[PDB]
Amino acid sequence: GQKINPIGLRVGIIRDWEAKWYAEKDFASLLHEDLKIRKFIDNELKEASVSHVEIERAANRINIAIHTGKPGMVIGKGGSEIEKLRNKLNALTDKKVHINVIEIKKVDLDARLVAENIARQLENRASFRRVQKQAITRAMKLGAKGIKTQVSGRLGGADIARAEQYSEGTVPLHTLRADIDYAHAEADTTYGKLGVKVWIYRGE
Amino acid sequence: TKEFEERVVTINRVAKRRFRFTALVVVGDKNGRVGFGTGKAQEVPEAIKKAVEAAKKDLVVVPRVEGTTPHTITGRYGSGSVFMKPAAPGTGVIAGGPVRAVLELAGITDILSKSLGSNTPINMVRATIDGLQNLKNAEDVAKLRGKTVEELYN
Amino acid sequence: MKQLLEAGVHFGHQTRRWNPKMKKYIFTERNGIYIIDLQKTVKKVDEAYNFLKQVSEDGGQVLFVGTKKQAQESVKSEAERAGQFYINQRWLGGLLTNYKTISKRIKRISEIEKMEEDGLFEVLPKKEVVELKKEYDRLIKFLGGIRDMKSMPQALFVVDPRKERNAIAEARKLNIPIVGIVDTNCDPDEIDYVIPANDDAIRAVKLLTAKMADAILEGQQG
Amino acid sequence: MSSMRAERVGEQMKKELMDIINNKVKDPRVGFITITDVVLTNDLSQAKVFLTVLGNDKEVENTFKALDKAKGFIKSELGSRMRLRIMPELMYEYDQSIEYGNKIERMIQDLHKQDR
RNA sequence: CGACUUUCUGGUCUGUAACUGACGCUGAUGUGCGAAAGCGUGGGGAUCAAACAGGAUUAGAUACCCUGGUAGUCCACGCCGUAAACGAUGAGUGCUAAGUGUUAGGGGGUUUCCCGCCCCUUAGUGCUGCAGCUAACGCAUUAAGCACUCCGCCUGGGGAGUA
RNA sequence: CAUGGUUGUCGUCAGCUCGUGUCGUGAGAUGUUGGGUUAAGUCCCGCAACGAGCGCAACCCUUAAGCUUAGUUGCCAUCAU
Repeated sequence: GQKINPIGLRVGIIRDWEAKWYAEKDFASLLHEDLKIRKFIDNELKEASVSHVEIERAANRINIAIHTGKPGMVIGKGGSEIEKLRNKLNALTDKKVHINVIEIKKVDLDARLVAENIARQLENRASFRRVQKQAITRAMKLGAKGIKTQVSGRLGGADIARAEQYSEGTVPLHTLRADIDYAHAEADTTYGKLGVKVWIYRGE
Repeated sequence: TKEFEERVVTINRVAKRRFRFTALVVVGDKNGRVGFGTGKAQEVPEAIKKAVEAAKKDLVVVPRVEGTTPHTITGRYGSGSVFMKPAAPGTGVIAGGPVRAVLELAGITDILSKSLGSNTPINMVRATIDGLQNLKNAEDVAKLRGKTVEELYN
Repeated sequence: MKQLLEAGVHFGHQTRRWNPKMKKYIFTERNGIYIIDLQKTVKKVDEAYNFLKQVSEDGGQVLFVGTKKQAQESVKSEAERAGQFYINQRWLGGLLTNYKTISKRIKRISEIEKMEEDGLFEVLPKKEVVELKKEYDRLIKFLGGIRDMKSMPQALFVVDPRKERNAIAEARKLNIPIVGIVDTNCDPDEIDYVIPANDDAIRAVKLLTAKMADAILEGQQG
Repeated sequence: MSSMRAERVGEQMKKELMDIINNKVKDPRVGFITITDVVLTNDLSQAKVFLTVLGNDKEVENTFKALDKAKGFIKSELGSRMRLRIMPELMYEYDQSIEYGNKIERMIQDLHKQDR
């Protein structure tokens, strides 16, 4: 297509892969097992808005690291909920796991977090325009070299598929030394689907 | 620096279509200073802010006599003629929309006014501002000429 | 102050057009070239001298502009000696006062000169330096008013108002005093302190700038 | 890109153009007895004039450097003469077909030489 | 209103200024002049050319193009009295920055000498431009600026320059 | 022809814009026009109009010369086989 998710080209040059394990011809089993944990992630997504997870496969152990929106209750008061998450994952993937929760970068300047935020804000019957203004305001307040959020679909309870963009600063896409964070989200209340792609440009 | 009162005179989405909002805003302290500005943007509050900032840069100093003009005047700006004359206390600001806006926002409490000719709000406001800025106060008029006050006055 | 002989060293003015509202200030037209009266020029030079000394006494800040040829280096030397900033190239609209996003320009030059100190040449490939150095010198040249000002004009110096109509217009809009060399065909109304000197008289220009620098020096010392 | 109308405009413009260039362009010291031929676009905004000169490769250049100045006068008078609405811009170019056609006659010698 | 000569004749400009001493400005009604076309009586008629004739072109061409050609174009005396008759700017007067051409003069300076040049000035005729004016375009000492005098004219478009 | 997401075509066509002074009563202009120059809105000059962003390029990879590390299953200067 005209525009392709840039993090597809970015990976393998400056940034690591979403999922990582040892190389062998039995990649089908590893990928079909990883898909189960990826689909299971939604349970923690719906309450902690975890951006993404890097999963590692040791000699016989599995290491993951979630980027939660807040670590306080994902780690629990004193570890009241991590053990049951580990047990559920062990049951589902038919293999144990080594959960290492790390809080996402303190500033809410990342991509998937704000993407889910604005998706839920739209689903809660709030003006996408005002939400975008707040998002870009706090984005430039926090300090970012470039940030744009696109939306598409039937906005504002309409029947017309229109698209909007609200960017700021220098945002080099064709440039490769950009170190960006492409995200996506889906939102609706009663009307179809409304996709949003948030782009973050932090440092070169 | 200090508090100023603002109010909108006309908001129009005007086309060339890259049609966006243009704002006519008068800004005055209601204690002897007033000014107007125009601003164009994509959202109404931003246009209002731009108009207010533009107005604050050019502030008139209307001479004051007991909340009315020292003398009669007639502002003119390109077919924008407006005639205003002072009035006794309690008369009320008799004026049209833009003229009333600028007059009250300048601190004027009671005058008699009437616009003549063009009723386009931008020209009307520029006319009123011109008329207000070319008022002459009695004390500096006395100083401007060789004379002094207490021999000739209002 | 000013020497009458140095006034007599200055002579002549360009004769292609003249402001007829200055026509009283001509001493005696001769040789087809308008010449100025040095008698009142000395008085105006003295009043500008003491005014600038007073302004610099309280910490006044005055710019020096060098847009015209054959005087740029003189103005630059004058600015560095006087302790003020310079305009070594064309004067842009609001080039001095950091309202027309020239603060972004000066910040950009600062960061691209600091990152090289932190390491930018032969640590990152040539493919980036070939453009970054080109941009850096581009902004050095085009940003002829590269300055260390705090968006505070206060006052200004204009060498030729014909080429600095922009500078004098912005000065009038900002209500800051104007004083400098004014030739035979410049408007004296728009300039608060007018010094009727010539433009082709390069040595007279250098002497005048040295005089204003001495004024600023006396102001800053006491 | 051509219509009969353009052809008539070209012919009637040629007739007047030859007249003016040789009877009213005094000031250029290099006047030359010229022949002409003119073509135009279908919309009559562009016109090409083709002509011949007598002299060397510095006299054709002097005459051209004189025609370049005179173009204003030519356009003024031409518009003052013809009913046409929009004055086409005029550029003057040598009719190379004269020398090319002459070179075209040259190889005729070769055909007659080998067969004789 | 452009060939030349002669006769008769109107206006304007410059310098001096002793001469009359406000004799001035505007101007309804009135009376004259008034491009071209057109009308009447005659004369002339080379070129050109409404109408008209033919040919060409075109889906059609009564038109543009070509071949001819009458009235007319020309002259004398009358009539007609209109024009995008325009600077689309009424006449008179005074004041208000400049720069630069050009026509007819006048004066001063320099130069031995003006045939040169420079300066000053009056009256036309151009261009560029301040203040100022205009809705803008633009005008700007030849104002569309600042003022006074007098005359003519306008009050939405069409109907209508009609009845 | 309710759409998200994804993809074609113009088309690697060379364009698309915005802030800011500050021109204009205003709609608007401007920057982005003009000159040289490039396949390119690429560079320079002038430009009260200026300044800035997306886009182009570069950034990536392969390859085209070479130097260093490393020689196995590969290679054979010197060797035997």
